[PDB]
Amino acid sequence: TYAIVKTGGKQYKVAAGDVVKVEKLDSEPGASVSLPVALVVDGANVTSKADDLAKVAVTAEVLEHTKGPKIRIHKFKNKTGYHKRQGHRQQLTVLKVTGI
Amino acid sequence: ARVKRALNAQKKRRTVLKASKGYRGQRSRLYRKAKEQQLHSLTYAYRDRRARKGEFRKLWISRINAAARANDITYNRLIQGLKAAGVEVDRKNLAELAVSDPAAFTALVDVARAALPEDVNAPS
Amino acid sequence: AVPKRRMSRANTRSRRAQWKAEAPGLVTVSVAGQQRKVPRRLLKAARLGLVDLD
Amino acid sequence: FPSATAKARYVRVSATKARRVIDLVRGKSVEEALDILRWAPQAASEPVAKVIASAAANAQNNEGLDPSTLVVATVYADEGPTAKRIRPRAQGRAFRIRKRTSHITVIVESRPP
Amino acid sequence: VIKLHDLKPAPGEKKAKTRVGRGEGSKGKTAGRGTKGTKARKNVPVM
RNA sequence: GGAGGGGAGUGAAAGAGUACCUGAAACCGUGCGCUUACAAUCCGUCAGAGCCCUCGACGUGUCGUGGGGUGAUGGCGUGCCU
Repeated sequence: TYAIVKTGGKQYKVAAGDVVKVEKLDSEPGASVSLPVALVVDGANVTSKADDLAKVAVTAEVLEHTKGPKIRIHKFKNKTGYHKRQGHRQQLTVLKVTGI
Repeated sequence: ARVKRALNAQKKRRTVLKASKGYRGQRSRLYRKAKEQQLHSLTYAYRDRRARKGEFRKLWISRINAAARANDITYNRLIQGLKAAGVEVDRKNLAELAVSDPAAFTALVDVARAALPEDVNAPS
Repeated sequence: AVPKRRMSRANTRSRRAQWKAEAPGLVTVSVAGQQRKVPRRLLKAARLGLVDLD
Repeated sequence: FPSATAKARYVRVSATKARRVIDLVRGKSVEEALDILRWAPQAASEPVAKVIASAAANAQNNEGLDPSTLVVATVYADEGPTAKRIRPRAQGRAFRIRKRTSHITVIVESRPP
Repeated sequence: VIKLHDLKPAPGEKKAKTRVGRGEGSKGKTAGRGTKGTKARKNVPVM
């Protein structure tokens, strides 16, 4: 069985024991959070109605807060002299799914 | 105080040259050519990060269209029916279902067909 | 005419690899007992003691 | 593998001309390489043959290795210092002439028959 | 106890000198003169 | 033949040998890994098969919050300065 959970404006297909990177959540490592679900696929029957999906939630444990890959930005326009260097590292949390 | 330029210049030269490993010909050896290629590379990467989301959405839509026509329904009618039925699975996980769990995709196609109007061309 | 552009390394090396020497073929011969290698073109001369073997 | 080396430095031949001859004796036995160089119609064969013979003598003498089991394992030519000359030309211009040298390194080693 | 390393200028006392013609980051390739003309090279008298 | 080198010694060090402190880049080699002879390439970038190496976990090979090298193949892409 597995479900499609929503967190941070995105959806992820997860099963029990899955480890998934996710946008930053305000929770300490070792805590537990509950997430809404967009679809549940248990065996054969598929849960898709809004109310049944509202009656269920996916519980996961925060593993750690990590950082994304370093991104180097160097904007440039020829025959202009314009340059603009910029870096970025996205913040992420690692969730391990405990059950559905 | 007379100042020699070596250390300050070598810093950035090393940075640029290290970033240009793997390039072909002069673009990985000479600092000036490597710097030009680095300008182009970072511009390309910035543009392609924006375009990658659309590219992946196009691939997902292609796969969903294939799996939907395998169930005797077109992609556009299937999307309309899924929206009508209120299911909120995005195209990424829809393509994931189409490839990995064909039975689930068939079930979703059934609910989408149920949610569609009886005459799609009616002025409704 | 003059070269309009500097050669790339690949083209220069690909053309330069054609400037090479071939290894002459050698056959054995017995002069003053000891066997030694000699080109076949000089076999008769070696057997007549006309080629200096160091 | 046991091995011995020898180096000829500041040999007054250009490195490419030496490489043309060296490319004939790579991975070959010392005796057959010496024969090939004896019958090669190039001027660079004498220095290269001298380096190879010196390396084989080093192997036999200093390390006490059997000459019959020697193989030209590694051999290459580098560039030495190059001297600058001038060739006068037509209408008053002077051109540059380069007098190149090379260093030749040979490593022989004992391998089982 | 005030020592020689405790002496500092007043806040806002010192201002960094602006060094022109040192790359496109600050004031590059022109030092604020614009393109060519009389004023891009020497000067114009007041009178 | 010499030049030069290999042992042997001096030296704390010969990766200090009177071509000698340190010894960068361009440039020139040798060896190993991946790739390349039906293919129209501002030479990169984004996806990416395959191969190779490496760090963890469990068996014997098989995944992982992994990491590096090369990259068949697809999309996009008109060098810098003035």
